[PDB]
Amino acid sequence: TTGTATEPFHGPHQAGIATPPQAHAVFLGLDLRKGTGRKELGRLMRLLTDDARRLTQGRPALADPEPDLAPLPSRLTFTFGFGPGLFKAAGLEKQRPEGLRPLPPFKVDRLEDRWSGGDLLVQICCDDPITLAHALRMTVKDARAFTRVRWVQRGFRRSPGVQSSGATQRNLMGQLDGTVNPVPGTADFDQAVWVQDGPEWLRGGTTLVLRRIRMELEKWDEADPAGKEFAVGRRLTSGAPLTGRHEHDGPDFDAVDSAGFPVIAENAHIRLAHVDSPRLRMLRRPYNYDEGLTADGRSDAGLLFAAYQADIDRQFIPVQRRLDEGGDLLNLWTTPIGSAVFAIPPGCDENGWIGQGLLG
Amino acid sequence: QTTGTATEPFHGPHQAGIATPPQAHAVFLGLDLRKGTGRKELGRLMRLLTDDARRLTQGRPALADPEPDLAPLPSRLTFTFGFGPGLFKAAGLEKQRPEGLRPLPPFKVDRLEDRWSGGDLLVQICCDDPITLAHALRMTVKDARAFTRVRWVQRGFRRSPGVQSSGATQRNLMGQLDGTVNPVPGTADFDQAVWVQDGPEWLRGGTTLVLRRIRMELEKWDEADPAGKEFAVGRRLTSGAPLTGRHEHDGPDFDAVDSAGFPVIAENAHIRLAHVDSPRLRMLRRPYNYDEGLTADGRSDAGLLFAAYQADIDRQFIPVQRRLDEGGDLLNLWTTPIGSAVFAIPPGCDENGWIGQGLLG
Ligand code: HEM
Ligand code: HEM
Repeated sequence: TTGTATEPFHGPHQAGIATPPQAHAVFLGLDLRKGTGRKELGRLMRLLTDDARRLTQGRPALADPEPDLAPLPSRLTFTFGFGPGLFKAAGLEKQRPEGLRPLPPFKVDRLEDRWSGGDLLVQICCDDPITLAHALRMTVKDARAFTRVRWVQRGFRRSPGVQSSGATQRNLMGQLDGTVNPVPGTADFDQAVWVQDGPEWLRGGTTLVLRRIRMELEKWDEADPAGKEFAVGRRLTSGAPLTGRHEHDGPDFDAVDSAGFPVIAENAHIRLAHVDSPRLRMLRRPYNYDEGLTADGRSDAGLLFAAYQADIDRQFIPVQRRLDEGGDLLNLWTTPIGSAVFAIPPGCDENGWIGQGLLG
Repeated sequence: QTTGTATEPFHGPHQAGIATPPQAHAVFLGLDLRKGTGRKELGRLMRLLTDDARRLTQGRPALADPEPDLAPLPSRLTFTFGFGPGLFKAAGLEKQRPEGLRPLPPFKVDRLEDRWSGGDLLVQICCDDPITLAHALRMTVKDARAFTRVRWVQRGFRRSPGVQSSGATQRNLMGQLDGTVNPVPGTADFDQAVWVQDGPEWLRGGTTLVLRRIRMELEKWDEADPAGKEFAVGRRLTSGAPLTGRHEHDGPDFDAVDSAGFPVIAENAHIRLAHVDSPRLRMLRRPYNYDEGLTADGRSDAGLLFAAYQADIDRQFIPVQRRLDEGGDLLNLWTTPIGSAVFAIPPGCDENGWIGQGLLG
């Protein structure tokens, strides 16, 4: 049984980033109350740090309302992120990374305030949804005095044990999603993900772009099946690029067909999204969402697109701009409806707290 | 075999999803019939839904599946179909409606909402994997959409597969072990309690389902005295033992008194008011937990999808629910029914039949 497994909470980095993605996630987006300044932010982060320090190791939080739900931690992780408004309220505008600001507008955007923005992120991931529900309850108990809930975004992947560790999993459009990604334990991953420039407090942390993207599954089902593969540039069942045979073959963007036209379309998703230099890649760590049905049977489902990178301006915005300006074929069936950005501090040890180097 | 490749048989004398040890995830899909959906249309629908379930539960794509790659990894997927009271009117088969198939009478604790209540047709889908479940739900809707409107969709969860040993009792979102006293599948008392053997012929080998969405007032629960929380139920939180005993499965001693001469298990303790002596009159509780979103000041929207299966609602559910209500169950201070629905669940089918054929055929 796997309920007893844990992920380390202490370290140079926060967990939940390089951690192989767990089956369940909640992204909790918080807005600061009017009186919540730097002093209050420190009191809040010390509370939340200790909650996570205990719950992730299967121990009840201080003042835990339901201690019996804290055993079976099931690889629970907490990742805390600071939005642009956090630096304003703390009086630390000098410490805000230049690129930490709301993303520029893109033509595909249909963004809603109720899924965008936020001053404080608590990302909670877990292989078990009861442990996750309890961890969310404790977080809100300790954050209530300082913050309002702006949004809560719940997502899922495969249950633990359904697929072998590391195997690519499918999204709700049926596509293998995650083939091209930096790999933890390599020098390229560290360069792509962990901050080493900019303000000193953020070194060893990262940045997160969180976009709620709706899937138009009505239109998608009507779509030509060959057209669906052409829009991505990979086959549905195998995940292979249209130029190859296996999932992990390298897409050949110079290949043309017997008529002279590119095998992978000039506006195929993976052509527009691709970056040559592995150290400029973003870490994609997405979750799926599925939420209820209209009377006439229309789904409300999509992707919680979570991208981690050392530099938003150098690693996320150029890709998103190419998808938009290049007219990504996948845009016919996907729609961004929420967008938020966060600076994720480095980790801490037993005698520290998350954000201490910024707020202390 | 893995958690993803494991299957549950679809064919049998009974529908799966009842005696099946509860899987990690569930969705209860509640449907209303459209105006033109009569007996003929219901037969076409039930044949479509049966064949989709027959395929998907075994890891094969449904007929005309728009996302066939999501159908492998069935992860113990089961479907359970149920017929609400309004179904028999639309089919012209009022004579075949069981006397006891009707909306529950009102109870003082009820704060029922229409958006969580009623329904002509139930599709209960359970699965160890949420992606497989999501795909199965979409295939169900794809085939039912022409004949029905969606009245509600209620999603719930238990522990992930492999988190606890199988058969071990699991906790609810109040932290309580939930499911200790239950008919055990594969026993004679289970068959007597669950499977219908009287009434209209088509329902023999089926059961009845009471589905109640019960909100947990977790703000009040947190402020509650911890001794009072155990006292309200009659069992200890950590061990799950009755207050009169030491281990989870010890029989509660309803005659024991404390040093003051008062019952150790209170007169209005949940397990005292809910208890029935005859094991063959017990209900099968197969609940799921739900947790859906937060107010701006951090108040939870969480509770229990209370799913009770029994041969006879009038003999096995209503008297218990009435004792809880009139007896003033201490647990009522922290729980609120906000939805209620009742369904007749037909017997199973074979490789050539379809669910409901004995009624709609
Ligand atoms: C619902 C929305 C989206 C869906 C369904 C989707 C789907 C996919 C699929 C199927 C692949 C190919 C397999 C893989 O390598 O993971 C892929 C690759 C990729 N996607 Fe997306 N994607 C979405 C949104 C985005 C967005 C908004 C970005 C913004 C930067 C993005 C960036 C990438 C990148 C960088 C790759 C790897 C490309 C390569 O170098 O081969 N995706 N996506
Ligand atoms: C959110 C609402 C409810 C909660 C949290 C809850 C909780 C519990 C708990 C902790 C137990 C003891 C452990 C066990 O045997 O499972 C129990 C037992 C039981 N509950 Fe509930 N319950 C709820 C609603 C109901 C309702 C509405 C009924 C209506 C029939 C019911 C019927 C029973 C029965 C029959 C037992 C077994 C009692 C025995 O014979 O020992 N429960 N419940």
